[PDB]
Amino acid sequence: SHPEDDWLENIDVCENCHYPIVPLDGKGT
Amino acid sequence: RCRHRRRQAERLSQIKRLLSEKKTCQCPHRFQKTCSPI
Ligand SMILES: [Zn+2]
Repeated sequence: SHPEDDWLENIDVCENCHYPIVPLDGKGT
Repeated sequence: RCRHRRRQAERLSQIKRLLSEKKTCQCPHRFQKTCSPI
């Protein structure tokens, strides 16, 4: 397990759609 | 001690609802070629 609040705080936003981009993580199964 | 410090993210709430609606960087794609569920 690992905190999911850090990434959110340091979240980034694309410079095209003005939306919050999501950096590659790996998986979630 | 460090009174003027924006700890909590400002876009947090904004991005909070956005995430709930899965309204994130919907940018195009560069050659998918199967795999990668989107
Ligand atoms: Zn984008």
